[PDB]
Amino acid sequence: GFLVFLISSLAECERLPFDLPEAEEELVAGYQTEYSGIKYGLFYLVSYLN
Amino acid sequence: TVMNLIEFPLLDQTSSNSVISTTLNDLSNWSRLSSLWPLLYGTSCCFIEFASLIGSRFDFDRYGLVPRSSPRQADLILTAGTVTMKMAPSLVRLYEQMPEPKYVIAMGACTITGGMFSTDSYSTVRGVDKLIPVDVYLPGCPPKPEAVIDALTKLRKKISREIVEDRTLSQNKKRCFTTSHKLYVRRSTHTGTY
Amino acid sequence: YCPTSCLSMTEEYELSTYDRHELNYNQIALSRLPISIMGDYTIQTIRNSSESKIN
Amino acid sequence: KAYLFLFISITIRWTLPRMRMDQLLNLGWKFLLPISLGNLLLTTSFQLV
Amino acid sequence: LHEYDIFWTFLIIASLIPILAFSISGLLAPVSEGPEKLSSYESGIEPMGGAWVQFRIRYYMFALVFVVFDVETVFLYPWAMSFDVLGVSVFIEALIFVLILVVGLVYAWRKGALEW
Amino acid sequence: MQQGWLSNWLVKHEVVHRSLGFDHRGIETLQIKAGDWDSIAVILYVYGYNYLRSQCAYDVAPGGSLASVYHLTRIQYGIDNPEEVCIKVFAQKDNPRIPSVFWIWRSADFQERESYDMVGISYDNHPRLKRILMPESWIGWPLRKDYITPNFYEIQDAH
Amino acid sequence: MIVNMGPQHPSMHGVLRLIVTLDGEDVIDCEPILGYLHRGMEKIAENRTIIQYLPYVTRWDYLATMFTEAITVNAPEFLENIQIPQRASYIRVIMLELSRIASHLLWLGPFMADLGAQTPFFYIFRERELIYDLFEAATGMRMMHNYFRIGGVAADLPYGWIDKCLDFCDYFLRGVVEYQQLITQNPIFLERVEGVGFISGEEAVNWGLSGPMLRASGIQWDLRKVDPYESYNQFDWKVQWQKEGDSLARYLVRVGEMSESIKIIQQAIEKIPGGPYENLEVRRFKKEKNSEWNDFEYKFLGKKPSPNFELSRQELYVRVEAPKGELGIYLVGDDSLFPWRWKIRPPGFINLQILPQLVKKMKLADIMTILGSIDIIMGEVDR
Amino acid sequence: QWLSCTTRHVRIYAAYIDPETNAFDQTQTDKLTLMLDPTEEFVWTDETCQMVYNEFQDLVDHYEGAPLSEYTLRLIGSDLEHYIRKLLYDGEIKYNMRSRVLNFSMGKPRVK
Amino acid sequence: GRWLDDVEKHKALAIYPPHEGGYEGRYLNRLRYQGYYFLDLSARGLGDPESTLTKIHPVCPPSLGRQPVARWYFPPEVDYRLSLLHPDAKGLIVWVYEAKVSRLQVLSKAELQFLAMLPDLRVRVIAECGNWRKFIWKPLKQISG
Amino acid sequence: PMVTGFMSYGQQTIRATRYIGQSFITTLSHTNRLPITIHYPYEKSITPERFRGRI
Amino acid sequence: YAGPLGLLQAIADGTKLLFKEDILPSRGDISLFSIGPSIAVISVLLSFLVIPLGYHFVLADLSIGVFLWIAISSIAPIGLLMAGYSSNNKYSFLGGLRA
Repeated sequence: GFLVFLISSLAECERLPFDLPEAEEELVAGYQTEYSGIKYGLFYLVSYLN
Repeated sequence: TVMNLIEFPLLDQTSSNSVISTTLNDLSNWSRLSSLWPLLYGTSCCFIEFASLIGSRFDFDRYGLVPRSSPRQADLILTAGTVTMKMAPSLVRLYEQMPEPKYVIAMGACTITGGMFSTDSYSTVRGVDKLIPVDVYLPGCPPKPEAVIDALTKLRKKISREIVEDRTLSQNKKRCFTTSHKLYVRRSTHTGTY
Repeated sequence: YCPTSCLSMTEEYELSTYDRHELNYNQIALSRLPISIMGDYTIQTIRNSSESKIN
Repeated sequence: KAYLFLFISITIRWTLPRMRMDQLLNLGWKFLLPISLGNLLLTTSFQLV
Repeated sequence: LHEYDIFWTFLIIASLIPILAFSISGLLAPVSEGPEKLSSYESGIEPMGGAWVQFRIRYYMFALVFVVFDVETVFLYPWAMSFDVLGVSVFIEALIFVLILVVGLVYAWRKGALEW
Repeated sequence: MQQGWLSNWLVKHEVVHRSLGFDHRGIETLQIKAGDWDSIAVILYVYGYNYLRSQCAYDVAPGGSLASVYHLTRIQYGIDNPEEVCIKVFAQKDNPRIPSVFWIWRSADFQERESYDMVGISYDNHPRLKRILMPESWIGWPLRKDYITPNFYEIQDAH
Repeated sequence: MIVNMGPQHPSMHGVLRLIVTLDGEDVIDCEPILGYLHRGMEKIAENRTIIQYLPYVTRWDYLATMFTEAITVNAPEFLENIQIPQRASYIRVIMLELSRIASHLLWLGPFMADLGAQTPFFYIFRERELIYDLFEAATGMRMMHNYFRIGGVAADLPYGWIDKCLDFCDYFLRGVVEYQQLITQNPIFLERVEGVGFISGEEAVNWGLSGPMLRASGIQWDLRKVDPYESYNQFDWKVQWQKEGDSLARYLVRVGEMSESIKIIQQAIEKIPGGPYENLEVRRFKKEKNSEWNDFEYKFLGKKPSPNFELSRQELYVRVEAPKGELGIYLVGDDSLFPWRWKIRPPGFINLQILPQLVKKMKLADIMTILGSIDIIMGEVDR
Repeated sequence: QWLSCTTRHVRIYAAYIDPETNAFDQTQTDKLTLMLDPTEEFVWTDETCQMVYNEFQDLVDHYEGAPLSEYTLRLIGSDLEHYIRKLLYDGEIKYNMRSRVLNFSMGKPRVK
Repeated sequence: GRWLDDVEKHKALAIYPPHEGGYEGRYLNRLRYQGYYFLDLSARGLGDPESTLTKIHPVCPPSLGRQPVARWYFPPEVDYRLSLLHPDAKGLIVWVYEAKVSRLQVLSKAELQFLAMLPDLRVRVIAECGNWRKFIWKPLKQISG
Repeated sequence: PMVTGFMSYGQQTIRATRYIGQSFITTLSHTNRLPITIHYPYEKSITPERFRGRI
Repeated sequence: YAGPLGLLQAIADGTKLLFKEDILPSRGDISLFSIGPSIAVISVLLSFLVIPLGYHFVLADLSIGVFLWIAISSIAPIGLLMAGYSSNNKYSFLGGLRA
């Protein structure tokens, strides 16, 4: 059960949302392109918090 | 008998602010300069060494330079590689579509003048500042991979040279003019089919 | 191809260009006794791969 | 203990090319679901005592 | 199950948090950016126009099978809690329950539903 | 100036090419009829020809007409200096259209496309006959040594 | 229904606008927009001399960084037969077979950063660092600019250069197998790259392709044999190819070729008439008077270099192949010092002709993998 | 669509944008509006820009017979980039004079 | 005003900061509220600095490959900037950024002494040179010679 | 069938693990390696005697 | 360079992101734009309730604790879809739809 939980936890907290330091989050970015200031800050937060 | 004199300073520039209301924006701009992020762009003969700025030869990521591949997010863009007439009408869109604390600079001697593309050719643009207002011009084709970090250190002080009243010089007006046309439309030429 | 060693080389780069039109490099101040990597008191540069010893 | 898993995820970040969403759904559905049901089917009789 | 007053206080506080952050950003912000501001990131000069970009045909099946297979869990939880409390009859009952949906999943697997 | 191996094999079919002489580098040169650029293309591959070369523009003189060039070669496992065949067909500013080999062998999908804007001679047998190098906004045909190079602010003496 | 994949182009090789239809997740038809980086060299190439034109080549050529000067020196020196010694020819062979590496790295590294290999990006740069010191100490600043004059080369490469390959020269040999054991590991590496963008050999030669991307279909059309280029062929080698031609075949053929680079380098350093440069350095002081040294052999320059030289009518072509692809500079043999017309034939312009025909009925991820594996760069394309 | 020559201080917009926001970035592209140097490289008093506004009709009505292509946009921007140069070479207009980088596209002042 | 402790009185000084600049801008911020207004120079490039601070000196523009003699005869930047300055201004705060190491004319220490007189006779100039991690300042005139 | 699946479901996972754990313990010596990359900006690279800077 | 180490770098990036002139693109507005990330942040912030830290340091007994965590973990996708659709163009609509 721990194996399944651990492997699922990756994609559950958006890991990985982009596969490569150069390849984008599958379009240009992960739905946070126009989100510039505190918006992208909150998304960075929520990701780390997940 | 001076030609093209400079306008007069209209304000007397006489004011005094409290430290408890000034050090806030002071440290705010300190963070704004000490947390800058690059914006990815690179085309031609003055770009490739930018990649080496991410490895064990040059590492500008040591200062928190988070390379963002999106206009609306980042604030630092390097016009690396010699720019031509085209790819510019979409380049300036980047500068138009990012938050106001940009403070863009240049990179590549072929982007401040167009050095090795300046005998006769209908493609290259003479410098970049005739397209976008930037702050620092970087020489070299290829640009010296260390001079770019030194110029970043140089620009790192201009932001620290800002005050609380300086956060009003980015507000805009509209010289929007009411003039029409009378001509014939042209259908789209870039038809996307094979 | 210059007659007597006139055109030469150096190596620095602190070009704090705040405007294009400030680049008139005349005779002697071009010398300026430049950075002199070995002549600085905060530098100890170890040779890189192709300049250090083998292994 | 959670720091250990933080570090494990940090390491895994640089060991696998994260799949595309043509394989991710396949893995999440036809791989994890059967075993994540079977472990419960087992632990039922395991906790039967 | 004694005092969720901490829960309510945490709810109101953490719901005030986002609007507080947005308002704090708004107070010390620039009244600027009267530029174009009508187009979004990574776009071909002004690209504009387009619709009917759905591909719902594939992901809709995933959504449906998930919505159906979810109800299993909220029924298992009252059973998963009451195993030792009750006897072993609930064990057989929940086995029949889960096995029904195991058969359902087997069917959804054989006939092509979970695809590319 | 004489015929070639292609003509050596083709004269028996009583349809002869334009028998031109040697090149300058140390090889030979040939020529085909402008309006009959398809017959040569359909016979050469029957002989075994499937690779082009030297897809370039040309001009007759400063203040002259236009032209086009096509060298050709093959690919084989055991090969020893494949035959160097060259064609240089001339054409006038009026009705500047020569057939293309895009529909016989697909090695020139974009090769001729650059000449669709570069010099003032277009070509059929090629869909999407529009500018690529020069911006679509521009209309003129550059690179002619007699063409009026734009005397705008950005070329001539600007002080 | 259709969106552009971005002139910002979140990819390796710069700026590429890809306008493509989108049915939610899968695409139906894509189209490239090129011409945004017009170096216009075809214009200036007439209004210039040779030496003032010499540094111009490694400008639109900074990935290859050396495969532009081969033909750019063939026209001045190899045409009018200003006899290039075989020792300087071997030096140029060292150059060319190191540029093979300069291309292998600057593709595979970014190819690793496109396929899914997230970590080794900085690894290959750390490996490449030594080539920077080499190119710097040889002739030029960083790209070794101006290593080809007309009557030979700029100056014989210094002593701490030739005999001093040994470090990287045996480091990268044991380093290659790292990538070969990593690629077959974690088949998620392999699953996404296998069975995409497959191409056959008959179309590879019918579309005009070249390079290892074509050699990967048993074609073996490797032009490192068909030309007596500077009489290099004294050395031995091993043809690198595959039998599929697809993206995984591209990786195989571009990982199996760099092993021959250091092999040719080892052939040279001990087979060069001068051998190492410190050897020829310590040998030209005991026999300063006369010997095979400084003769038709062992001489960097044959005659005087200068911007003054006339030409006759001689329009010669060379199909000089680079590990990215072929290259050619045809030019109407003109009677004047500078010639009438210039022309270039780059691989990038002869590669994307199949690009819209490659990505057929695929997804955006498939397009990403094919465009990362195809080994394509701008700069060469526009010229 | 909105394919305009958006060069520095020369943005001949091929689409109606003279609100605070065009609400579509084009407003169906039926007016061909223009905004003058948002970076404030030059400070404007109405009278100085009045000659430019008057000659706008000379450039849009007197010498326009070609369809809506950027060819005409360069045909406009060419003389637009030199009307300002003339208006400055006779001292009627001056530079930014603000707290920006204060760049000199035409170089520093002269002594005539 | 810790800078004010060594600018109004001395009118001749050099800034010895750490080689990053991330601690010195706060100092420049305070000196906009007395009558001091910024003039950054990056001294490297000009000839004998006298004719760069007092005289009409022909600054040869970056040439365009052609056009023999063409020099726009540029003006100095002291009296004109005074003319633009209000009559309510204490001093011209100026920064000789390229004063260092650690027909042109080497801007040596004699040239800095001759740029230490315009503060006194007829600009509050401060030389620049990176130094120890602590931001220090020192009268450059005594360092000069 | 399923018996082939009941035999290969462990094989797929064992191949996955034999690759994942192998790469993990191999990159173990990389995450805690003993190389020292480029130092601070006060540690510029060495320059041999053939380059070009300020003429 | 953010002090001795990046111990201040994190909050420095936070403060920098704080101002950054939020843009609020035209198509889609405060009706759903500001509403988007609020659900995202609350879905994970509220989960901190039943998480313990040590011997008698739980914030609430809450016999339905881990159940509440599982329930709150499956509310983020709503906010992600809302945010990704709060704009109009692609690279955010499908970019959020995929996740």
